[PDB]
Amino acid sequence: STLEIAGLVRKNLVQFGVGEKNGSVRWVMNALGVKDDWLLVPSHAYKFEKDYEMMEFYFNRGGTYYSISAGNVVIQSLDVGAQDVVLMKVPTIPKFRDITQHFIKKGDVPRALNRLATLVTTVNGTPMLISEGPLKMEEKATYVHKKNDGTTVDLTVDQAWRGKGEGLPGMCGGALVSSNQSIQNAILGIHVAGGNSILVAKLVTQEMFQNID
Ligand SMILES: *CC(=O)N[C@H](C(=O)N[C@@H](Cc1ccccc1)C(N)=O)C(C)C
Repeated sequence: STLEIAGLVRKNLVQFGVGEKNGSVRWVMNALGVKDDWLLVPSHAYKFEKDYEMMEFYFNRGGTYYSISAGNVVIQSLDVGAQDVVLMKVPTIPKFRDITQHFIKKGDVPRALNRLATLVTTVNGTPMLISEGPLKMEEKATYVHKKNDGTTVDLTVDQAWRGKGEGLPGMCGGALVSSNQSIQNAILGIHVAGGNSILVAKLVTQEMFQNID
């Protein structure tokens, strides 16, 4: 069921933020733990930050804020090319139950298309279940996002799910869960962009997780 997989996801979902070691943490979005001390994180969560010298990355896992210096982080790529979502290790993080196998197999991708799906996320504290779909897919495209005073955010994302939907900023980093019960309501990828009633998630497959250990 969708709920069952939403279940697994919620337990592994954390808030991701940036801040100085002894300063205010600025929560930017979500990150999803996948096993051990490894999480999936949209590169956009820190990629436009200015100062890496004194930037710690924060993860809120059960009301406690665990952290690691950007200078000390071990970051692993999911596949070749682009890199909009990476794998990050946070050695002091309370370990996640391995949900790697709930991730869709590359050859199963066509089974998620043209079905609805559910974006399982958080908006400051509050977890939500946002309906989307039916899902489309694009090898390459440039997508609209949120920032209203100096510069908007359009993102060229490769291998991306796109689903009609209405969301809110802060949703990025949440996981997309297929309603297709024949592929076990597989996690399809990570939400990376939301604008114009379209929701975009980078595809993340079971296979990409072979490159961590
Ligand atoms: C797509 C996305 O997540 N955008 C970010 C955003 O606007 N975040 C929220 C705050 C937040 C933090 C942690 C968990 C959920 C929500 C916000 N209204 O600033 C953006 C920072 C890229």
